[PDB]
Amino acid sequence: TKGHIYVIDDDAAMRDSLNFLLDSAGFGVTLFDDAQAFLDALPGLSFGCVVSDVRMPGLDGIELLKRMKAQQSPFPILIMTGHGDVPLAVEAMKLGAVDFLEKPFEDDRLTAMIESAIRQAEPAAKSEAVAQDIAARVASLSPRERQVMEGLIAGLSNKLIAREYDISPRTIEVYRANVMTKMQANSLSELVRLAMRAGMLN
Ligand SMILES: [Mg+2]
Repeated sequence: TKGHIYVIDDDAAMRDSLNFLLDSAGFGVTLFDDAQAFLDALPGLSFGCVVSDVRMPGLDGIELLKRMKAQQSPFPILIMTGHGDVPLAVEAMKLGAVDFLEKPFEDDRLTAMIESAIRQAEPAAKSEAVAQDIAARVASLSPRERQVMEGLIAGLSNKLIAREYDISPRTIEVYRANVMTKMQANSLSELVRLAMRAGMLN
């Protein structure tokens, strides 16, 4: 499939149009006629592009952009607006929507817009996937390796790590080697970067 689209709109006419033009274009589709049906589903939705009514009851463009950011979703979001509501869509753009379409619109404008939005959002998809794995790599260290790693990324030398965590200075190099291989880090430098993505530096 060419991408999956989650459509949110209380107008059955719109849901039916979009389901048609998107299927006839090769995308998968899930329709939500109800705001909390979409929210209830969001934490186990796989990656896809959201196409939402800018004035969905309960979940307008601003409201949706805030809940998507709060749930830290990398799903790109397109906003469907009527001409009178474009000021509202603009506020959704300032909160990170990818684009908006004012109604009526041509189908190929929307499909083009969807392809582009999916292409632009896949780096942050892959990024959050990598942050997931990094967290798993951290979780897998032994408590002594977690100690050495905390030290290294805090900037401590071999001896300061050794007297802070009370470890023979002759074995730091060894827990460091184990940390590096389990973190798949090629240098202190990269180990600290991995730590930052993991949120162990704040
Ligand atoms: Mg509506």
